[PDB]
Amino acid sequence: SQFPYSSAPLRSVKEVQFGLLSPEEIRAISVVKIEYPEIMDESRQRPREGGLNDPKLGSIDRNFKCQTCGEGMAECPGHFGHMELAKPVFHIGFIPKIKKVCECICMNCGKLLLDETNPTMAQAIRIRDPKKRFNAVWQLCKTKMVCEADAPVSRGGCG
Amino acid sequence: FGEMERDCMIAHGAAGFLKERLMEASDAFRVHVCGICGLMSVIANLKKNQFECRSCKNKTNIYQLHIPYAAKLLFQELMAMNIAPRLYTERSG
Amino acid sequence: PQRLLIPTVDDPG
Amino acid sequence: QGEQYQEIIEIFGDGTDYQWTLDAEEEMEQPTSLADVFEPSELKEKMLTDEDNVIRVTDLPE
Amino acid sequence: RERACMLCGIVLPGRVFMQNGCPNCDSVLNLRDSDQATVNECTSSSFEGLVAVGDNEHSWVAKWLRVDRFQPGLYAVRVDGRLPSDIVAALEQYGVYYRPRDGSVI
Amino acid sequence: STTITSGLKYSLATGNWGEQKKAMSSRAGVSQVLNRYTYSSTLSHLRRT
Amino acid sequence: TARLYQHSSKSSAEYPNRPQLAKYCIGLAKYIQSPLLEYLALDESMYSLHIHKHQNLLPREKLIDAVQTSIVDIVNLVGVDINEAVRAPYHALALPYVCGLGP
Amino acid sequence: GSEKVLIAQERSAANIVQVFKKAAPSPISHVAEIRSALEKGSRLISTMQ
Amino acid sequence: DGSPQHIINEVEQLLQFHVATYMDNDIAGQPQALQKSGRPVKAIRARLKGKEGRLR
Amino acid sequence: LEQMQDELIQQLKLQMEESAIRDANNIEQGKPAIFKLKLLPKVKDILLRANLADSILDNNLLASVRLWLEPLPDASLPAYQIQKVLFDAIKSLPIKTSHLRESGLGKVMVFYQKSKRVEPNLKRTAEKLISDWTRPIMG
Amino acid sequence: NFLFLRSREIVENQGVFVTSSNRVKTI
Amino acid sequence: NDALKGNVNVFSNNSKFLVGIVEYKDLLRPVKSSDVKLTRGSYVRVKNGKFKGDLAQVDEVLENGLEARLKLVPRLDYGFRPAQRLFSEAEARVHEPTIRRDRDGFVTYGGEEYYEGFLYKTFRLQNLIVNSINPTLNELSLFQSNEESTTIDLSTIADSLKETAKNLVSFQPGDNVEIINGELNHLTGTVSSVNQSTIVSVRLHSDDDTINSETVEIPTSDLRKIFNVGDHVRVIHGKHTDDTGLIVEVNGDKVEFISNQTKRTVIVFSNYLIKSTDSTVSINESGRFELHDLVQVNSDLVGIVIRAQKDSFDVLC
Ligand SMILES: [Zn+2]
Ligand SMILES: [Zn+2]
Ligand SMILES: [Zn+2]
Ligand SMILES: [Zn+2]
Repeated sequence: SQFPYSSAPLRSVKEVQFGLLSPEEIRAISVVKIEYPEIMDESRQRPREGGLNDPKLGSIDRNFKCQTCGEGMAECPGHFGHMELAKPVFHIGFIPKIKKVCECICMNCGKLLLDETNPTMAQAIRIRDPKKRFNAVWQLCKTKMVCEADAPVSRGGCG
Repeated sequence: FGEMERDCMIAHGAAGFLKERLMEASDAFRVHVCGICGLMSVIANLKKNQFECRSCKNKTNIYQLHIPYAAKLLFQELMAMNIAPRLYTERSG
Repeated sequence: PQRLLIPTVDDPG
Repeated sequence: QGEQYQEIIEIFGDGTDYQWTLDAEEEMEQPTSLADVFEPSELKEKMLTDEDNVIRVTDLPE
Repeated sequence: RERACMLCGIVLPGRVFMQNGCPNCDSVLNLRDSDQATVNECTSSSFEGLVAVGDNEHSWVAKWLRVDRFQPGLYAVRVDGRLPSDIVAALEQYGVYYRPRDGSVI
Repeated sequence: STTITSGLKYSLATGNWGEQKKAMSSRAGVSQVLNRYTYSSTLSHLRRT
Repeated sequence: TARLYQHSSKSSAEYPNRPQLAKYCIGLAKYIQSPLLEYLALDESMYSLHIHKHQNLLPREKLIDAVQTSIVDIVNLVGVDINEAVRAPYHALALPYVCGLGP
Repeated sequence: GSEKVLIAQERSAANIVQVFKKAAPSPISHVAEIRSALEKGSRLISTMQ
Repeated sequence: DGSPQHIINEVEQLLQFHVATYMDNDIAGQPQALQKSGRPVKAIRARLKGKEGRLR
Repeated sequence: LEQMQDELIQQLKLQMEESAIRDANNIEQGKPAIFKLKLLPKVKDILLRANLADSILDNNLLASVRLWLEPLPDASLPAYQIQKVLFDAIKSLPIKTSHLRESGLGKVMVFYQKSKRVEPNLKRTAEKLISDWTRPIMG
Repeated sequence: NFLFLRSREIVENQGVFVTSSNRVKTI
Repeated sequence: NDALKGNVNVFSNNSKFLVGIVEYKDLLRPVKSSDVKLTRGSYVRVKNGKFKGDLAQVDEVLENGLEARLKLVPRLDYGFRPAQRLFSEAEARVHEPTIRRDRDGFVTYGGEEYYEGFLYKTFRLQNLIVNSINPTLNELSLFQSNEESTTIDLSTIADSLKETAKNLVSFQPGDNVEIINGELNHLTGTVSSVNQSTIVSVRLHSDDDTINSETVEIPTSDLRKIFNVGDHVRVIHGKHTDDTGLIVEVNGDKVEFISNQTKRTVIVFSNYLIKSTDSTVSINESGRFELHDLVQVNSDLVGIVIRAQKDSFDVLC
């Protein structure tokens, strides 16, 4: 009873679903776009809008209130912004995984180098666990060094 | 209250004491979560009594949770690294 | 002219 | 050299095959009514509408 | 203080242009025999892209900038300002065509 | 003169026995605050290795 | 009229380097110098004043019409110096209420 | 205004040959290393194995 | 404005390096991003690992 | 082998010409060009196939590529997908001076370079392609 | 003498209803 | 190596690279060509100085190109800057009788030359904004009032309108859009995904089912938003910014909608509308009144703020 009243029902967490954030989701959950490197407006308080300390991102000051939710410092959780990159870059934690996926598929026509016709591939398909499934598929398709224009009847391969 | 003390309280079987130590005697925080995306992106104005997840575009399926402030910080840092930890209040199967 | 002055292989590096 | 210049002309064209298309594109790229310059709710506040001219020209007390 | 001659593209100090004139354009501009207004109209102190050329004959850069028939020295890729209409007409009288180096003409 | 003065003063004050910018990956604790709780402790600190 | 004048953006633009209480004093002095023009300077805010005890029972258009006809009567009683109104925009507030003229 | 004491640092002597035995998971079985220091200034220069 | 491919490659590698060291400054086989004082930058990854990390 | 590929590429050429004629007629009849977009996936899959490049150059498919790239008389540019796919295919194939002479794609390339409604990235790629094609002529 | 009260069930004016202090009893 | 020998500015490592032959033309290509030169009569903004941000007309361009004489609105107090206002000769004489005169309509006050109420003062090239200029009706009227014809000139103003209309258009997934140019002209579709800010994948809607299952990436320069009657839309920019409501009448470019806050019909251009199904307007940092403030309405009236709005309040007596 140390929190101000809220009409939202109180529940507990039963499941945590992990995943990656899509660019559409990042743009949608954002409240402002960050494009100005200068932190301060004119070195005379009142930080610049569109900067890294925009007042819509949240309030960390006693006497100021968040301009997004209107709550005080104690209650505001903070809000996210986004920053459009001029060119796409690698996520440092996924570079080996990107490499393995690049090995697994074909760089021209975005298709796996092998199909379910191979019984070993079917067995690799059967395992439910995504990590082990990826491991098996990668262990198979790593050897295959040529996209197949026709079936080893065209499988869509570019050759 | 380190990890070994936590293990001793687990060995005693006192779950309520452990929860009270780690929440009421420490960083207890209240957040709102969307019932659809499961993200902490709800914009709540409690005195105006209006809740909204702008992304999912919903105003009715919103819940409140009591979590440690360090857990909130961890989820926000994970979000900063493009990971999406989604908190749901029901099981699926 | 201007178009003819585009570099070739034998031009200095 | 003249022969390779003629070959370049043959391969790449003098532009006359699509100079008229370029002229049409430039004509359509190029184009006043106050109803489209500012909002009607701003025109009304500034007394710039036709009705304000009608009120101002009519010989009666406003 | 340095200025870039609009016609030939060479860069020399403004006092050098006033006292001695442009070593290349003196056959058609008479910059040394010209007052400060004509010097300003043909040499501009606002420029960009300093170029030093050692061998005009074989440098592709000199041919690309049309300075392979001139004295080696400091040259500018782009020069702010254009020649006046009367000076352009005077050059056309001599039979020499003036190609602007302002970049706006290509 | 500020180079030698500041370098010697920094190294003796902080105990990092190297250049200030090279503080990372440098020997530390070469210089310590003298112990003055009792006379014997001062003697022991002055004869330590 | 002073309490509404001190918050008006026109007063703030007129005296950017002055506090609110200075604007209150200026409003009081202007009210002493010319009550009519100070009432006119309120524009839409003069319908929110305490005019009558039961003024809330009237429709808004009726109250506006009554106030405007009273202003027209009083302004035409006083008269407007046309050259001053042409030069000083403060004195031009009474020109739309001249008989035969309008906003 | 703070009293600082320098602590003596213990190091291995220079200009002496030391022979050591490398461990089993290594092609090398023995090593003979010497660290050389000029007499003037007593500063390490080079290491030869 | 103007695109010499070498300069594009240099500046885009600088951007990639900044984005990578914003999340992980313990990348093996390359120098760390440093502060003006010479101390290495505290990345998001280093906030979550160790005894003093977020979890432990 | 190669003859079957030549026959299939010629059939694709006839289908592309028929689709272009149908789309032009529909545009003249007040209907959007849809046939080119429908035929685009098959053309893209064929063009991405590397071993068919020799057969494409033998059958002069670049003429129909130019025809698709040719703006219609109503001064309306083709869909961005068609332009992007054809530009990517042009990059992916080794176009020589003889093939350019056979097809006459240089005129449309110069038009795309000079035009302003075209995307600047496509403008830069067209400039690069024109420079690369002028490279063997002077050396 | 007027008390401005905030209430949960009166949704008509977001809980704000005006009553005199003489009409109420404290709990 | 011989050329770099004997130089100290060269770094220790031999950081030399082979420039590609195609890059040779690019290394010497000119810059700043967009603008052959500054055109007289154009309206520009001032970067700094006492008239920082005030729009100024380029009456004269100096041949040197480093400065230019401009037509400005004076900022004086006549004896922290005063608000811009047309130069009043009478007030200037009253507060300072040392005015000098040189011609008819050309007035010199305090060393500054004012022509018919407008300042004419030279300003440097490094003090001006010649692009992304945002004009205001007030300043436009104030500049064209002296020509005895209201805003007679509308070419540069129309260009500014075109630029603002093009830049203010931002798209979101699920938006109904219409195509202006290209072979797909006069077609309706829904935005599926947005990539960067110039390529938008749109799924078209048509009577044929096979066409409705295709996604087409279309440039944003040839898309116009489709606003249907009875949709919640939130204003992006303008005098009615952050106003929401339901669309009532769609008169092509101009859209009319009943507001939610003021609950009255508002006419705003379609370029200033975004389909936002909920308002969620925050009234913080506005007015002088927090929610539930006990406000004195007048001499003998008081109340409590019940709901708060951008330019109005609801008070319970
Ligand atoms: Zn907030
Ligand atoms: Zn493939
Ligand atoms: Zn949600
Ligand atoms: Zn010269």
